[PDB]
Amino acid sequence: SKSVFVGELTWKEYEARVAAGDCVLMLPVGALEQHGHHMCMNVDVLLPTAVCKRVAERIGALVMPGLQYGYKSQQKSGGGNHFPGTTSLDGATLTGTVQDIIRELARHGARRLVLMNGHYQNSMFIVEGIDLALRELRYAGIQDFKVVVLSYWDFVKDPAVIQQLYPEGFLGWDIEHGGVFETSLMLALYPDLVDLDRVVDHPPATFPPYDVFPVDPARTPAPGTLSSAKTASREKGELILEVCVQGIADAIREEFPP
Amino acid sequence: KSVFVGELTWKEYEARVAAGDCVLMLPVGALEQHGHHMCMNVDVLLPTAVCKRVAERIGALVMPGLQYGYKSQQKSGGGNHFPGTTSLDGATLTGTVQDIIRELARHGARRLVLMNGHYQNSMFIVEGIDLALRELRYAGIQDFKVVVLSYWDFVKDPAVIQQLYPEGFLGWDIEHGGVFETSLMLALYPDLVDLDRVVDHPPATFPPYDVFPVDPARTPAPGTLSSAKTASREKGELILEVCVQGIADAIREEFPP
Amino acid sequence: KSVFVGELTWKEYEARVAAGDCVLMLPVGALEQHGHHMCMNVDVLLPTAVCKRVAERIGALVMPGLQYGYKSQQKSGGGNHFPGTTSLDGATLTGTVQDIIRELARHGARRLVLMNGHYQNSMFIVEGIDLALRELRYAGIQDFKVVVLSYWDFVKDPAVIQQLYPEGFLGWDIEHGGVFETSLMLALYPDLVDLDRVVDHPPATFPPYDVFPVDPARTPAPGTLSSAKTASREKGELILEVCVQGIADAIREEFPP
Amino acid sequence: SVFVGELTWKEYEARVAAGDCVLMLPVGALEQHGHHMCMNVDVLLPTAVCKRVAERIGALVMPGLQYGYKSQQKSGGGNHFPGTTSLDGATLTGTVQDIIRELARHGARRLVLMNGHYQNSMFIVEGIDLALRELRYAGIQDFKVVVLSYWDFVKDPAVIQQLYPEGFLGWDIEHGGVFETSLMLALYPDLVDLDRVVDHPPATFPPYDVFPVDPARTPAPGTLSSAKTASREKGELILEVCVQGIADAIREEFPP
Amino acid sequence: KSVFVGELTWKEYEARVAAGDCVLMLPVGALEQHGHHMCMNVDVLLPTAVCKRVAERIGALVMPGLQYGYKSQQKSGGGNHFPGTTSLDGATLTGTVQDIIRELARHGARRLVLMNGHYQNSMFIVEGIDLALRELRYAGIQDFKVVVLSYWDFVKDPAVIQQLYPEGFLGWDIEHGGVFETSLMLALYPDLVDLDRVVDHPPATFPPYDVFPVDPARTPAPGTLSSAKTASREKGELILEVCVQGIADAIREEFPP
Amino acid sequence: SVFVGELTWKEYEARVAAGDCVLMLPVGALEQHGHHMCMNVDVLLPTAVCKRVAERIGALVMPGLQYGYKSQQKSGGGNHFPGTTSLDGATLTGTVQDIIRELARHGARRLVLMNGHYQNSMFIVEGIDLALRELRYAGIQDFKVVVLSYWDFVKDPAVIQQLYPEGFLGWDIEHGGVFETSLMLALYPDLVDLDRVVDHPPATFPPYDVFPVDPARTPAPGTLSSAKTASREKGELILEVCVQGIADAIREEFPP
Ligand SMILES: [Cl-]
Ligand SMILES: [Cl-]
Ligand SMILES: [Cl-]
Ligand SMILES: [Cl-]
Ligand SMILES: [Cl-]
Ligand SMILES: [Cl-]
Ligand SMILES: [Zn+2]
Ligand SMILES: [Zn+2]
Ligand SMILES: [Zn+2]
Ligand SMILES: [Zn+2]
Ligand SMILES: [Zn+2]
Ligand SMILES: [Zn+2]
Ligand SMILES: [Zn+2]
Ligand SMILES: [Zn+2]
Ligand SMILES: [Zn+2]
Ligand SMILES: [Zn+2]
Ligand SMILES: [Zn+2]
Ligand SMILES: [Zn+2]
Repeated sequence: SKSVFVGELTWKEYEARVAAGDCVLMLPVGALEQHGHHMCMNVDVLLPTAVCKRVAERIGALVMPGLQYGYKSQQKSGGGNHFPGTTSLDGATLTGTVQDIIRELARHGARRLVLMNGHYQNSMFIVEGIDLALRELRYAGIQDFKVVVLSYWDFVKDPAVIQQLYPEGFLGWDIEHGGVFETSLMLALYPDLVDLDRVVDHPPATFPPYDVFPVDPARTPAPGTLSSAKTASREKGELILEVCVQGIADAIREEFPP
Repeated sequence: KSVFVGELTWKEYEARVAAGDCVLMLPVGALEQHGHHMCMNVDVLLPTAVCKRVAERIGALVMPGLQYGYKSQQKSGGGNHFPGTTSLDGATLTGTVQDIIRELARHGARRLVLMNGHYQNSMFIVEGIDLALRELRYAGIQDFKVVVLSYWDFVKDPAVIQQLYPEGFLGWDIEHGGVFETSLMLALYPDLVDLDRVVDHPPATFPPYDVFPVDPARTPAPGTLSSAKTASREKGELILEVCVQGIADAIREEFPP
Repeated sequence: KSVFVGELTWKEYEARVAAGDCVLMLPVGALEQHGHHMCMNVDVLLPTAVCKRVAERIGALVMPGLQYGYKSQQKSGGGNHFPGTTSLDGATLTGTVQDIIRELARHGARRLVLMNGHYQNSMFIVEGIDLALRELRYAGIQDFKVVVLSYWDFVKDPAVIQQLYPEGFLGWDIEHGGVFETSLMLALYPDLVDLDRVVDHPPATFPPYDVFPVDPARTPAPGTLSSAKTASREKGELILEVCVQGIADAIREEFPP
Repeated sequence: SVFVGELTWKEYEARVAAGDCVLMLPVGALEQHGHHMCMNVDVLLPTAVCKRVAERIGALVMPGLQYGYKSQQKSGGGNHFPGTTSLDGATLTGTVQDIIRELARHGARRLVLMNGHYQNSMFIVEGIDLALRELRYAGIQDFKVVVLSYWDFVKDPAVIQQLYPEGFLGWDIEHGGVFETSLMLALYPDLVDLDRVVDHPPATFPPYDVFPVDPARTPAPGTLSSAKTASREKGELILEVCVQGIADAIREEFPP
Repeated sequence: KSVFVGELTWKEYEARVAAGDCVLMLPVGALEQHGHHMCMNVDVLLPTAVCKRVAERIGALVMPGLQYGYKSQQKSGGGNHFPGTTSLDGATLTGTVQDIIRELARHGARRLVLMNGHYQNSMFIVEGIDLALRELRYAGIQDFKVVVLSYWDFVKDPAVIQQLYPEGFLGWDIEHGGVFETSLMLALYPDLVDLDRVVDHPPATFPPYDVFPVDPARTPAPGTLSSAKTASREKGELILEVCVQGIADAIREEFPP
Repeated sequence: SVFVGELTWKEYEARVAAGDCVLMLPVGALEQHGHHMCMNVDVLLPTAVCKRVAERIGALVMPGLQYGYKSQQKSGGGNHFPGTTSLDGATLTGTVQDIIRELARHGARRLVLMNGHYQNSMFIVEGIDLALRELRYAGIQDFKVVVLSYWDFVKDPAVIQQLYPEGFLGWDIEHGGVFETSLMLALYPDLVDLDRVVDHPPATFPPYDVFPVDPARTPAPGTLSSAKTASREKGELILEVCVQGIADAIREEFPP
């Protein structure tokens, strides 16, 4: 059935799109991770997938089934992998998954992929998956496969937007786990999966300039959040979404011209 | 408030695991061609839909499904040479299963059902289970129990088979994108099926061995191993009934409250 | 001369592959418990005997067999909890098949038959074949052909099944250390079988799912899934000729001179 | 000596026998650093910082990892450059894992990993997690690890302004810039020829990455920022700031 | 009554292991070219022959041998460029040894003798042992002991060496398909040897370094590194008794009741 | 400088641009060497030999590998000694493999691997094979590798009689003995305290190995033979013989 999601297409519909010779494919990469007492744990898959869908509808791309499990949650950016519910993969597993998928897409005749990450710690493993796959493609005689990797939040860098989102100053994505940014998007996209009343208020989380292992539960706010989402809103969610969708769409048109 | 783990907050999940008798379910599928008439995420949709109903019926939680599975085999899945089909190497599937089990044990969970919806996944899901349990044993854990199954194995009653194929069954090794799955999809996701696109062809026959590289000439052009022309919502509802009931009973038997 | 590669000098082997259409055969077995009446190397002995005879009949050569195979499954071979059974992890068996194919391709060989004698080996043998062919492709080789088979799949004639099981045939999984293998052993290695130790118990019945860790209480104590009481040298010789004939014909078809 | 490689096994054994010995492991890379610096800067710098920290707190420094993870365009220029010799992530993770396993066997239980190569981080972390998982299966849960990239200890605004009068722009476009070149000028003056620096505006990248890496998107010299204003004085400043801060972090994480 | 684990039922193996002090022996060889006069499974045949005799004298059990070994190196086996030679990657061999030790420990065995018959295998067997022992420690097992040995290292007595090479020994480096092995073969498997085919060329001379890719011209065309012209059944029986006696005593020493 | 780590990528690129440049990679280990020597001996010696050889033939030396494969009892004392820090075989193999892959990406096609740790051999060899296999898949078949253990070049009876009057015995029993100790005295005199040598008779082992390692089977000092008769003079003889032998071998295998 006609859709922007590859999973909803028959192989003939998929084949027809790739036969175009310039088809863009998008792959959401998330995680199953705790997101405080106010949001569900599949946030990292829901948000990038929602972004991909909208971008795909505007530029005419297709969206691959997203990767539901990501790399281990880090303390200073995701709370820590000691919370229950958070289910993480080892680095080699996530890399191997990205690598196999690129190898397969190349077999289909696809040559354009956008990897949209929604989980802070996935980046380097996604990157190693790309490198290893491109290496194999070369051995197979393929050097025209192009890949763009990005975390959708990096497109929200406009001062005017930042001020709107954070009237009291932005302290970097360093502590934006389950905070204003993600809660806003969820309020605008999946309100039934958020209960702002369960939001535990507390000052931003601050850590020294180093990490300790084993992780020290005490150095992470009990709720699992690194900053309060008390000021999150549907309107903020709407602004962030249009900003990301438009930025990413224009980025793709630039990198993958017809 | 659903049965999906991904839709709970960690506090809600922790509370469930806290009962000490909580049962977790994990669908393992694949992105694979399913003829001209069906979408490619059938192997994820069906076991996920079965897990949801079983979980609702017995009080279990459902983990996010594995969207990508093992390579497609010709004598059961047409072959991994079709476009769209996106398969992982066996080591990657095994490692994914193994990692998930390790994490569940860490949560304190000790009961897991793995519901496969893609033929070739089985042995790789099994190696994952074995490697994870060996690992849990090294960590001093030996009370984690796992039940693994392919939902179609629960459709054995002849009376049932009689109604689905009132002409003769030929085995789950000829039913790729045929009456069985198509009927389930018509009952569960009619918008993802278009019976008017079905390529009605005779059943495909294979010798008692496999050839590599896969020879495309030995698979029906549409990718199906048999015709889904006689598929229907009613057959789908019959199958669903049977699967949910049988699997639900099996879990009550293996994981008593 | 001999059909076993191991018993040839490199010069003879080289001359054989130099013909450009030489067929090679590799038996893949296992060291697994086979009840109170049979030895544990059955899974290697049988496929090797079949390859030997098939190879001699059609002019192929046989590679040293793989003595260790994948983990024994409960509903297939009793379970990997038994003493004696010595299994490899999936990646290990896969890597072995993959390395051997790579080497054969280096020799100039382009035709291989993998004959499995242990139920659970299949998928790992398949993954080994796939990863090998992927590599050969990177090396610019796409003319290497492989045929994988389990020798018991050629015994599918109702007339033969009837002569073997008048009372009825349940399947290949429940045939662990039963009439089939014991009959072949009586005709091939009678000194390694003792019918007097056979435990004549009813056929093992299993639910449509697997439980892990394996529960010993669910597998017949002797390790067999069905009685080999009615086994015989006569049945064994019938099985052997059907298997050798069928496999030799398949090879001649897949690998014409 | 504070370096393990310069001790006999008996001297090393005696030190760890104290029961509270802290070991340090520099993790660098062989990577291009512009026309003005040699390629082993990522090894030299953390090793120099470790040596000085160890001398002040009584720790030991392990031989440094000479090879690190693949250089990334937006933070290191890209792995398409000559000279840069990178390991696959699994190779680096495994090396870190093996070393931690061996140290646990010696009886050591305190390790500080000082990274000097940006992209090494996530792979050093995985190496730590896999090793600790192993140590747990072995019945060891008292092995503690502190991991850090020495440049993160330079966060005091007073210091930043003295290093960057015009302003600062994150440790991304720093590759081969002021920070590193200034340290080399103070520690290894003969391995840096500032006269060969190629002045150019700080590299700007869009909020995404492209593979295969496009050579045209990295400044020709391989630097992401100009080292023109780097100096020995800035070097001495950075050095003392990092040595003191890290020495104190270690005292708190690993009290005697 | 046999000493081969493969020829026992699982109940027989279980009794021997449960009896305690059971010593298992595992031959590790290779499929490798051995000149114009010998077959290619020599490296499996010899250590297996030695294990058999030792096990019969000391009451040990011998496991199915590893048929494929590590890549052949020029300065010791001619080079992995010859046809017939079928080598495994190091990790595959290491993993196979690790898996078997893990399983023997599960059976309850705690004593193992790895008898190597292929020069290049040694370090990969060692890593296998180490990775396996590390794993056993995680499992709480620290009383599993392993002895690894190349059977030729037991032929050290000057007297014996004089009777074998009256012209002067020259180390095992240049001893491939030469007098030592060809003699053991004449005494154990004369059928697989044909001295008439021996190429009496002088010992191979190599520089103190190795080159890759291997240069074919630096290895004697026959594949042997020394002539086996002076090999004899007599020499074979001498070496055999020497190795058997030495290995037997060594085992009694390392594995006391 | 002959050290790649000391060159800028521009310098390195120019040298490789010649199209006949020879690279050399020292492969060592962090391993106990008795009571009289430091533990980085296996890295220091091959690196020292490479430096001298490279200066004579105009080659370049890559950063050496600091950690090698596990120490074996009958040749290195045993991996049970404190201080010895070994990698698993897969890790060392992967390291060699990755480096070769990168040198190929550079355009280099000539590599000399100089092993200074007895137990590294087979894993270095497997790394090379895996690398060449992969290079073949990339359409590259003109990459040539020479592997060697520097001690294999001291084969002249005249040199041996001169080094071991009372008789030689074999590299397997040489761990921390006269050979390595003499080289250290001539090259790194500050890292060796001959006065700490334990003068015990050569070690004797049966023709087999036992695992787990039995500590009682290794001389207590960790040495397999006495270095009491080691000297700076002997070291200079060894060094010149090795340097000249390797230099000439490299000329024959990698002709100008
Ligand atoms: Cl996050
Ligand atoms: Cl299917
Ligand atoms: Cl079976
Ligand atoms: Cl950097
Ligand atoms: Cl040999
Ligand atoms: Cl040594
Ligand atoms: Zn999130
Ligand atoms: Zn996240
Ligand atoms: Zn399906
Ligand atoms: Zn499927
Ligand atoms: Zn069997
Ligand atoms: Zn079996
Ligand atoms: Zn740097
Ligand atoms: Zn760097
Ligand atoms: Zn041999
Ligand atoms: Zn050999
Ligand atoms: Zn040494
Ligand atoms: Zn050493």
